[PDB]
Amino acid sequence: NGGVGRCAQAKQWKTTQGRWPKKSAEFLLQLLRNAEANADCKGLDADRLVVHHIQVNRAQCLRRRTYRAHGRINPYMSSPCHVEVILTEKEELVSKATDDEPAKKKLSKKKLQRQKEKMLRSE
Amino acid sequence: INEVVTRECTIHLAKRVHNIGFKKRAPRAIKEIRKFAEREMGTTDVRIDTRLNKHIWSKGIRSTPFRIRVRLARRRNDDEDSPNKLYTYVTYVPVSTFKNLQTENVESSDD
RNA sequence: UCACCUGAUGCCGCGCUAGUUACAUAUAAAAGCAUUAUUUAAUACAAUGACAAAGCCUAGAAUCAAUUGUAAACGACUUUUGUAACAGGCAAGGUGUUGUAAGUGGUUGAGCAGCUGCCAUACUGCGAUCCACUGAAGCUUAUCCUUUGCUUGAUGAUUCGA
RNA sequence: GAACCCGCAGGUACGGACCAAUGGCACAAUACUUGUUCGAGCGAACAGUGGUAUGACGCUACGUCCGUUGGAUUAUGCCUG
RNA sequence: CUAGUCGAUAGAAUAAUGUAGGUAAGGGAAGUCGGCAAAUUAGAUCCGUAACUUCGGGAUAAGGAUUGGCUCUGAAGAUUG
RNA sequence: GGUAUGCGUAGAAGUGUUUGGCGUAAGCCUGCAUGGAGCUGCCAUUGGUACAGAUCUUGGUGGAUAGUAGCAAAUAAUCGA
RNA sequence: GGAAGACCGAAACAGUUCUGACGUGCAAAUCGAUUGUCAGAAUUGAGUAUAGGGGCGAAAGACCAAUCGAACCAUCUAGUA
Repeated sequence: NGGVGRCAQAKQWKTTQGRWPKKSAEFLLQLLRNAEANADCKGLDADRLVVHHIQVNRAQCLRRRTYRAHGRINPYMSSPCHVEVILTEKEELVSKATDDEPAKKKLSKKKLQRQKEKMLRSE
Repeated sequence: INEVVTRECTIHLAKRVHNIGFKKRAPRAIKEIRKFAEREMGTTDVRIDTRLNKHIWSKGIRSTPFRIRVRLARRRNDDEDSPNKLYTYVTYVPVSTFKNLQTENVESSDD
């Protein structure tokens, strides 16, 4: 989160810290063609695609070196990323279709008849 | 609509270049040509031709002479069919008597 | 908008209640008989929301980007955009600012040299500076004032409902 | 010898600000200028701001313009008892 | 000039404080441990030079004047006399 | 070393666990999911036997930052191909 | 007439005051301003001597390979508390 101090445009994202990461937006731009050039094998028209599900993890760091005060050494590890993307079509979402369990016997139906049958309910 | 037009501009350049120090004035004054072009043109890849260097780096870094007469030539990109197609061509017109030398466009489209 | 009175429309006379007496009934019983138990819930009240149902009313902003400059470490904050009242680039006027350019020409001169010629005693090619054309000249909004002169000009994206 | 009560004039320190004038700092814009290259004539060409003098926008202090009125009630005097 | 380099992360931006280069009207050590950072002086010619001296100094003492550019005359030589 | 005609590619050891349970408690038993070749219970013995610690040794890994600190000395780079 | 361990000064070296610049540096001692000698007790490349309770020291217990009131490296050394 910071220290990236401000920039103006991120008010569409409602908290005012943002950046424009040149190297981080190269490597997804080709990759989102390396995604976009795989549904065309499958014959799907790509307009009806939207981004489904996307995460980014870490990986095996390097070790370059830096040289510092009084003679000593500290690592300079730049830590790479894996980028994983799945692109689905314009689908739906579902809640559930549910059912209920009764178990009726001799002395439970009449109370329903006491409020529905013998007493005529006006709608 | 044609927009290949070619005007005979004029410029104040020191007025563009207060609030910068010297030693960057004036190789600022050619990356503040690239705002001076497109505020009158709109188009993007302002290819500054090498004739304009030998009057801007003429006195040296300390002062560009305060008044140039650049020819804005919005010339179409013949090839390299990138999404941009209209770029501007600049040259150098070394007139020297600057009082009432009016800015205009009467310029045939093949000089 | 709201309760009250009144101008006055109209005619509910739709439905009132009490006391005594008679009548036509329908309904109403969950052996549960030391029964309650995670105590229903209908009615009704309001709260609702959803679904196809129900008529009506309705015809915008914000947000950055791009600006500008009364703001400024950034963001925020003041503004701006008519086929052009303006924005905006220029020129032009005015304000100032060093002091009087280059260009010629000059009685402008310390003089020294060339011919100083035979007479006219001359031309300068030399001359630091001074004088005229000259309060000239360049600078002037970038964080100036001025427009009836001159040209440029709209076609973006992104969010939001009681 | 009442700087009595008060009125008048002023002044100190901080306090809040602005810039018309005046002080500062410099449009490193411009005039005289040394050294070197630009062949000679313009420049301010480069000496990490050559040095010099005046110098407008601002910004600033040494300058400027400003900074006040209601209500309880101690100390206390009295009021009536 | 001759040879060779732009190699020190970048385009941008005028906040403090810091980092180094500065000038600031008055007075000029009050400042602070203390004249320490910092300012004047600086080259050369012409004088003009104090006390103490081992008579070699102190001596650049201090205390001063003078210093462009441009136009000229006066002087310091060599060979053939 | 004795032992249970001990289970074991028709899934044995550890690894996870929002399956289930026994103890006062240390600890097991159990289901599913990996996994691929060996394992435990009674009773005799016994060894370098159970770890939160030692400014503990070694190997991953945090927050700060995983994008802050700062990459500011050597005049300074520039358009077009 | 140009002698002296004579003077102001430059690459050679030194390292003073600022107690200024970084003090997770440019660095296990350096950069930038300042200051001293500068024709000899000067400055220095190579060769060679000198050895751990000693070498060497225009003398501080400095220096002896980033260690110096005794190094530096393996042991008697899992030395004792």
